[PDB]
Amino acid sequence: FLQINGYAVSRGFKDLELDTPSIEKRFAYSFLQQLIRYVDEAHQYILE
Amino acid sequence: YNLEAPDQDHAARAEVCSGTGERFRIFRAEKTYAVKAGRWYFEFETVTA
Repeated sequence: FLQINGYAVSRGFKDLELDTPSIEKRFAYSFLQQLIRYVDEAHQYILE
Repeated sequence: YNLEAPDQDHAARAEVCSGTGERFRIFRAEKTYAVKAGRWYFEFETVTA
């Protein structure tokens, strides 16, 4: 009924900015580099 | 004042610029030349890849 009367509901207009396009957000912030950083388990293992 | 350009973006257009009628063209032998028994061979040279 919205569509027939000509009203279109809009989804991501709120917080439409996400800033990623893989250009500003290099690498994988929370999987790849976070994994390789948590490999500091090895450094603390050496310290142990 | 140093400048950093955006990183290169891959091309995904797939160069599909043909007419709306055709995306590919099929060339076949005539139906009457259909083979139903034996050994058959033919050659296909590829001028482009």
